[PDB]
Amino acid sequence: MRHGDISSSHDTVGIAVVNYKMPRLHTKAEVIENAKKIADMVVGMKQGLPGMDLVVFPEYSTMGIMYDQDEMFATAASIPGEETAIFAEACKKADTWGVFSLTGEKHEDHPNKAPYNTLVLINNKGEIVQKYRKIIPWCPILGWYPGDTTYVTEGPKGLKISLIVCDDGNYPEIWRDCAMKGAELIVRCQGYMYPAKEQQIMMAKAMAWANNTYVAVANATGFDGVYSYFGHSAIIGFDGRTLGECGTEENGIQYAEVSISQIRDFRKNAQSQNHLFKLLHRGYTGLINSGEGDRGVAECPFDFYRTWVLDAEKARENVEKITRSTVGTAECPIQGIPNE
Amino acid sequence: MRHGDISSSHDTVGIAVVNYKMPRLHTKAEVIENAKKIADMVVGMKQGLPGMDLVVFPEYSTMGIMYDQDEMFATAASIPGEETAIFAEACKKADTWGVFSLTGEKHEDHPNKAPYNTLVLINNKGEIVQKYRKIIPWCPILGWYPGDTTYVTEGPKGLKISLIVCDDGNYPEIWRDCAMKGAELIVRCQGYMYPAKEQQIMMAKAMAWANNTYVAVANATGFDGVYSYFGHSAIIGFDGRTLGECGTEENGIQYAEVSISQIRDFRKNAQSQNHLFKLLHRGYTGLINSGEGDRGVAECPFDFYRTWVLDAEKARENVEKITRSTVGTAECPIQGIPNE
Amino acid sequence: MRHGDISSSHDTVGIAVVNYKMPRLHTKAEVIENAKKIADMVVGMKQGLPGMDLVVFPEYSTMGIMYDQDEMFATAASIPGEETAIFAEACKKADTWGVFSLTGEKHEDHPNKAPYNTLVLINNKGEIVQKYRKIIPWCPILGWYPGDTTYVTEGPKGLKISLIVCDDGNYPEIWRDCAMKGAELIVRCQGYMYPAKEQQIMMAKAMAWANNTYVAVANATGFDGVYSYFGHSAIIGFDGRTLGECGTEENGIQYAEVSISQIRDFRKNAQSQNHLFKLLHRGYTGLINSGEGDRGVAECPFDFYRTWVLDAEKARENVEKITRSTVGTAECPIQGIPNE
Amino acid sequence: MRHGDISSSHDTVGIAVVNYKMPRLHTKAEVIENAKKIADMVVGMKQGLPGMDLVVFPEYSTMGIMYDQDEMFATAASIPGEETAIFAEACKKADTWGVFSLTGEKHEDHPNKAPYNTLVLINNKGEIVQKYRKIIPWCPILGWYPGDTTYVTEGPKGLKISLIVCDDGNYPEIWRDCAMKGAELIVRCQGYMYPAKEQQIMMAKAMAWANNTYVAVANATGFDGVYSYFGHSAIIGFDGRTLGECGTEENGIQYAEVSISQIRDFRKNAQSQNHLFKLLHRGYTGLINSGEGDRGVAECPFDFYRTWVLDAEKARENVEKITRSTVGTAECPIQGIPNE
Amino acid sequence: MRHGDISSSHDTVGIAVVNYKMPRLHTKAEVIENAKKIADMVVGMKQGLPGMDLVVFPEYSTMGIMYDQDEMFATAASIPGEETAIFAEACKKADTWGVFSLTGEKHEDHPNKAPYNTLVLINNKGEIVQKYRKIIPWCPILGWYPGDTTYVTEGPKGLKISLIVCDDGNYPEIWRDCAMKGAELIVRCQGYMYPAKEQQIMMAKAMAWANNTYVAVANATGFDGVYSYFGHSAIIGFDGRTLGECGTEENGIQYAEVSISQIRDFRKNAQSQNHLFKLLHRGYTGLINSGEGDRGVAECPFDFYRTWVLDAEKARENVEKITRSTVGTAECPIQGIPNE
Amino acid sequence: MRHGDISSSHDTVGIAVVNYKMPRLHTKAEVIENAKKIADMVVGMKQGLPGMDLVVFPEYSTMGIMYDQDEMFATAASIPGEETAIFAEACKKADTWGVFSLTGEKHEDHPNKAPYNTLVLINNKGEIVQKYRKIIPWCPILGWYPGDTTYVTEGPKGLKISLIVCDDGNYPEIWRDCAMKGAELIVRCQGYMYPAKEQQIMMAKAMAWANNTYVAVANATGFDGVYSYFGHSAIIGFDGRTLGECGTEENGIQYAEVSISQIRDFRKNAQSQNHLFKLLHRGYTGLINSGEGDRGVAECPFDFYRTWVLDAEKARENVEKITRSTVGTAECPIQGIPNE
Ligand SMILES: [Cl-]
Ligand SMILES: [Cl-]
Ligand SMILES: [Cl-]
Ligand SMILES: [Cl-]
Ligand SMILES: [Cl-]
Ligand SMILES: [Cl-]
Repeated sequence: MRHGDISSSHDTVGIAVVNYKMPRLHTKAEVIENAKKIADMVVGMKQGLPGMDLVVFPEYSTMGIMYDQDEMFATAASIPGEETAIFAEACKKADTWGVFSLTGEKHEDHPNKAPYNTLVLINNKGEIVQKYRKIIPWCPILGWYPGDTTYVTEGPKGLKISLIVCDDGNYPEIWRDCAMKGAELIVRCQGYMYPAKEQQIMMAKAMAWANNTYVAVANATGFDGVYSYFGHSAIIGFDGRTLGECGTEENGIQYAEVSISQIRDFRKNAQSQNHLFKLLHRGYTGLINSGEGDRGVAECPFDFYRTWVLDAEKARENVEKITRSTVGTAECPIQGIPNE
Repeated sequence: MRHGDISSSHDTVGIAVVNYKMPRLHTKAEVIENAKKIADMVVGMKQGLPGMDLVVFPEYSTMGIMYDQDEMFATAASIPGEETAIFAEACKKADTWGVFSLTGEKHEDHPNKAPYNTLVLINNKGEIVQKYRKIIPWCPILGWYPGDTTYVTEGPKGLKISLIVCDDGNYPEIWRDCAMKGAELIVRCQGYMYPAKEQQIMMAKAMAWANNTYVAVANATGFDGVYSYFGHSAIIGFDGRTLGECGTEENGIQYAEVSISQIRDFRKNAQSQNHLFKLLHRGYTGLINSGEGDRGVAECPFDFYRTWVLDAEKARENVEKITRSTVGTAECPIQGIPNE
Repeated sequence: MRHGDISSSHDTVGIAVVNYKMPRLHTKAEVIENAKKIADMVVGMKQGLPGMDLVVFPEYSTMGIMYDQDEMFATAASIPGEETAIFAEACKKADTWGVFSLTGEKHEDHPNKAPYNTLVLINNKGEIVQKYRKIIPWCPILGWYPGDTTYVTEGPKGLKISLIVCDDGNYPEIWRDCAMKGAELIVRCQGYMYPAKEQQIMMAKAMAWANNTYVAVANATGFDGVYSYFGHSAIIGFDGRTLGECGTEENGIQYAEVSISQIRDFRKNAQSQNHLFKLLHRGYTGLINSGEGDRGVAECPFDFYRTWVLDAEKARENVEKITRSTVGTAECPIQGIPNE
Repeated sequence: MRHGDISSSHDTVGIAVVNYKMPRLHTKAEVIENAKKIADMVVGMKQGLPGMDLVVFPEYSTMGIMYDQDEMFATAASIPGEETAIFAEACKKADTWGVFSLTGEKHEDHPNKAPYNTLVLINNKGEIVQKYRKIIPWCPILGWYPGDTTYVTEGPKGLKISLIVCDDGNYPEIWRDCAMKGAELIVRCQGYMYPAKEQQIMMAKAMAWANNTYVAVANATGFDGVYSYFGHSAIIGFDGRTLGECGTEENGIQYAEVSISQIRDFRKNAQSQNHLFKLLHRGYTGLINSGEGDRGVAECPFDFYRTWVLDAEKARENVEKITRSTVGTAECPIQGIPNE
Repeated sequence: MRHGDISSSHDTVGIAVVNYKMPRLHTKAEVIENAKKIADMVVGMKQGLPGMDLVVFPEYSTMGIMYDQDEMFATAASIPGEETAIFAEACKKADTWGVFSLTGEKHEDHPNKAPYNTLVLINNKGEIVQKYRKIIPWCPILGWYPGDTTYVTEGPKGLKISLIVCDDGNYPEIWRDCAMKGAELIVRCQGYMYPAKEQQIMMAKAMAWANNTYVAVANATGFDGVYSYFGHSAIIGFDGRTLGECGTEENGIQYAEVSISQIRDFRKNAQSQNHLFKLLHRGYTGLINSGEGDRGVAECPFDFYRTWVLDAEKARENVEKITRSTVGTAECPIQGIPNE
Repeated sequence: MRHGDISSSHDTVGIAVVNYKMPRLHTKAEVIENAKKIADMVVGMKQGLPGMDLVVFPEYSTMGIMYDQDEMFATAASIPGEETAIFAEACKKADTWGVFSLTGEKHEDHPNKAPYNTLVLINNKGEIVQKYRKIIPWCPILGWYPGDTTYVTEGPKGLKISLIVCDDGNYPEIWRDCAMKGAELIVRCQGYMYPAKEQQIMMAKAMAWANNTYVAVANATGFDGVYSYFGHSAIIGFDGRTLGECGTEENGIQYAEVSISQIRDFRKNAQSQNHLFKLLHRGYTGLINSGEGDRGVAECPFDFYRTWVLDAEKARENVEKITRSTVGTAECPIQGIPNE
């Protein structure tokens, strides 16, 4: 957990995040060309960052956002496929792991159901070791089929990695779920458009803190014909403190070293802000002093999670009373999204 | 949701938070004296803040932290009791609601089990309308009996209020639970000691954003013989933007107006960052476009919450593998907290 | 007055500001081409921002700065004209209002007097509803004919709008004049070049506060052969707090919702910082308590404004004693600007 | 215009501002005692700040705020009087000029009309050289009789000084009026209570910039039984950049050197942001190039100032349409302030 | 190198810094009383910070600044002496190391030469393991005899510690000298008075970075009759990033864990910003590629250091040409300091 | 020392720094083309900045970084040469001085030894008045032959200028060496790649403060195939306060006026933070009061500098014990850099 050098050591994973300029693309040929630009970029970056072990690209960095439905379907990728092979070769050549974005990935029922929005983790031998499908697509504007699972994978030097996408990160639950599965680094890849710049910068830091996890964020930049993306790719410590952070600049890069031994030492020996431990051992001191055992309390005391787990339809109904009953709102209509 | 005036209108609740200097007290008489100081403060503040509808004091503002066990037991309060009556009279006189701290509140089995750490919400008629017992005590150093429930109460002008305490706020789950019950304001009362100053400032803002809720934070200041408390009491909008924030100064005050109609308009008509709505309607656009209904997906896709709810002992075991198996650590021992 | 969503409601106006990359243009054909780029941008942005009601472009976004006098004269626009029609069509297609820049607009005595520097407000039916000519051109370098009037126009959802340009905003008087005419939003369009970046960011916020008005700022970006423009387009609340702010990035966008009912509620019920009210009712409490009526004092107590209004030549003379007597300075000469 | 040393030179005025802890006083004897505390403070400070030429204390630093009317009347000062003599002796002993606050100063019709809220500038020989009565009292809560005039006085080393008070500074007009009279330093003395902390920090800087003037701000700190005062006393350059700024700490001090020759060189040779010059020579380049003389335009183009000057009752009526017609509001009533 | 917990592990040293309120004292008895207050504070702090291994107090925290010469001489301490014994007992009781300030420490020729300004490092057995005498007293106002040596001592858990005082830290040379002797933590104890607040906050961070060293800063707070001290005690990583930082509050505390293994891993394996290594191996890549050996260049290429080392009188003369020839300046005279 | 205008006066030097987009070049023809782009830029900038006296470009702005050895050798420049003539003509035409970068400059033994990394200062008559060869190349990645000397040259209006390059600035020694030679402005030209953005922003400010010198920094921007450069070109006062600072934007510009008389007045009359004076007159007050002369102490009390000067091999050995013995590290190998 240290910032400012280009090296890495046996204890540190060298992580690079990229403020990748958002592509504005329309065909499969243009996607492949851009995929090769990304590959070239990986290779060049390793020349300057000899400590690089992990390189992270934004959601949508490969295809851009395919606003047109037909083009979306025409350019949806197979995993493994040609794009991923192009990425894998860069990872082998530069001897790094990498996180790349396929937007879309063909649905099992392609072309009759919406593509997933997917991330892969590729190791330094070119192997896909994690494929993550976004669980919370950025509705209403974006139309991806939602995925249903998080994953933890052993990464460079044994660092445990989970991947999440853009909108996912607004939801504390996903960051929790990954850390509780053992994630030591949560990588948030995004094409996070203005407006919500300061809110997203803060969310990543707060989530690093709340889940005692390293966080790496690669966000897109530039204007793509619809959205302007605000950059601020960052790597953040498990103590909530930013390691390094980009600005809004096109193809900015940040690079930081995250210590394996430091996070494991913290998760073992931290007390007051060992949040993962403490959530499941509530009031341990109190119970000890009251003659009630030395484990604290594990039971979930939050009715919302309990209802959600046992009766999601009831939890949905409850939330519709507080918000609205239809996915759309007549005060700000959107074609294809129903309201009233 | 507006900052800088001393007024309030029929649409706004005037909220004041206090950077109350932490008391260093030892007897029941000294607690009562301090309670009367708080009452005097409420009355005086209303003279300057004619728009005040809600006044918020820090956790421990009444008793200080009773580090000595015997003194803890001797000064633990009854609710309703003498302290709360002293507070109620100030609320009636100044025609405001208030949030006060009783640390401890006598356990049902007093003096044979540890006191709770409690907050009350008192209305402008002197009535206790919410009593909240802290669910996540600040273990290891602090020895309160944990509570088990959140509450939502109709507050000034109909504003829905939930109370939480200090350490509670590090845990996104509680902020979620309150908002999902309908809370429009979550009041976090704390005696949050250094070191974790920047992390706590950020957490409150991130939680306001993530749960589309007003947040008010009253934190203690000063040095009490053990801890130095970092202030930065604040009121924060439901869009994640700070309204006003104190520094570390003793008996600082902040004051902001939070609009009833604005939060209800937002929760109704917000789309991209309607996080409460969106969590329980995932991928609605995608499902619509894939011919699968217009509600998105409600089902909880996070194995951690599911395991926690169905088998808390398993979730505890899982977390002990990632952290440690005993509440204490031999590398940083604490008397009465077991380790190895 | 809320930030982070892409929606808008019946109570909120959805405002988008653009960090438009400064053009480097030379002919009428190139201006028309760029005008069409702006139009395309409006249409695309509305696809991503369904709540957009008002889109704002920088001063000079259409023509760039025509440094060459001949090119300036050759490209000066008629209002209404071809450029404005191109903008109007985008406003109708995207169903938004827009603020566009014509630099120059032909003088009544074109080509024998310098063009104005002009802004139009175009409604969602394509109609020009306000034409503002800059009152304080950025002398010495820029040679526009000064305009002489501010305007207030009923905008989207009834929101009262005044337009001002760049250098204008350094002068508190203009922001006052607009608010005193009833403006609820002052839109400051600029091609504000480095150096004065932090000063201009602050001025906008201070003016929002001092005049209890929403403020929207669209500033140019990039290097155009002469100047580098610093971006930091922003929307700011009537309480002085930034809603969202761009960085220095080319074609950044910010978007915020400004509440109609909130500003009207504030201007009605604010007391201590109701600056518009208080300026013309000075010392009301004091006069009441002194038995002198319940209106305070309205009379202007500032000799400078009085002299300026009654004898501008005297006020000019006075200022020349404090500064210098000629528009130019021999220590930093500029061709065509006299000194000594 | 330079920060960080304790010295001063023949070109620089050494200015010290004090975050003076707000007194809570009730009698004339207690005022006199506190006045002597201030005197002792001046003398001690000069021991540490050998470059000190000007020392600035907060509004209300002498009396506190006399909330009780009877006590207000009983403690209202004569100028010159006993308090001012106590201050004068400190100024002679420490060989500095000073700015002190008398709240109240007896009205000509004392005790039958409300006291003024007054500031004096005392030179290093003990002489009162400026007496300023606040033009815009902080209504509604504060009940001072409004003054009607600004002043410019030759200060230490010839530096031209104007004094203003607290609420005054929210109004750009007063800062303008002083600078237009020749002020090179505007001293803003305040007991500026929370809430409006960030807004006031920004206002001072913006006013320094807009009026090409040094600004010094001394603000009170602490809690006085009613209000908490936020400190952030500061000295600011004529270019809008802070020299030094206090935090919220009780009896903080800041100290900066402001160059005489630098402001005079700037006001003479600045061009693009010579705001005082440019306001009264609008569009000079344009008029030159259009064959219309080389002075630009002086005429006031802002209808609000013109109406205010010629018909203040009309300007008042106009503003009541935009805000409200009575000084009070039934939604937030205050005893003695009428509404409906 | 991690922030926010109260624990420490076998790899981390738990460092606490104190924003100790500056005493205003006059006699030996009052010094002893205050020394006991400090001791009580250490003991209490350890109760809250079970990970504390090192506690740091400000320069002057024991005596205050003895402005009066006679009182200075009367209260100058012996080391070891009564004060240090009082500190040692607290260190043994709380099982921590500590850094305390003796101002003055008796000169070998006491009372005929000025006292030193001294710091001790006391281990957890009560033993004085380092005594540092300030090399660069804060002339002109402060009159301590200058010391002549830095020291490195093995501290808690083997962490190498050097101590420096206040004004010392403005001079990059001292931070270099300590790190080059092997210091892994440089502790800067100060009573750093306003004005130079932001400059000192930055200096510490820059020095941490430039010398790849942990830095801990304990600075005094409050007003002592002469100076106001600005706090902002901090612990900073060897990568230049702040761990935690106090504000200006009286008796604030910060606490951070600094990893032994992380700094040693960095100093071993860092490349691009291994500043200690690189200073003495300049241009290694270039020399390798030019066929000139694989060590780079060690020779000091800076004529100033060379002249300083070989002929300090010449280096002094040189600097007097650039600044002034006498220690005093007639433009800002100080009694006892000669000028002209 | 003032920010925000485009003018300059007889007392001020108008300095412009450029966030020049890093070139990606391969041949001598492409270098010459880019050199002409820089020239065109200088000329255009002067049109907008009539006060410009000094224009500063980033290290590598002319050639980019020639990563390929053969291309490095093929494009290495002669000084004076064709590139410098192209720059000189721009300086004469725009009547400014300029700082340009030749990377490489041919070694005396070209092409058999690595090129230098060089900066020139060109006066407004086209004359090269300073040629600086980088003393601390950015090893390991960059392979320039190290230079061995700093220089001070009389610049525009007599302002004394020293030039330094990129990595140089991490080392306080060089900034000292220049100031001690009389430098009043140190110009740091850089192509400072991410990661170390915040550290470099801070270093420049800290060095301005520590050496009582103006500092100007021109840093490259953009991505060049290997590195992303973080901009934040800046001009900084001799008091450590930023005048103006760019962001990360391509071809940003900043411009500030630095006063000749202000720095000379400060270096003459500053006392407490006259760091250049004080370093060589330590403890002057103390020695005076102890009867030991009125000059303080000049002798260098830092063993590291003494050893470095007398025995650089010993100082190298010492540092290798603290860091590592070989220029390379087996944990992060780099081809051509030896380790183990
Ligand atoms: Cl999505
Ligand atoms: Cl607790
Ligand atoms: Cl203009
Ligand atoms: Cl008032
Ligand atoms: Cl000293
Ligand atoms: Cl280099």
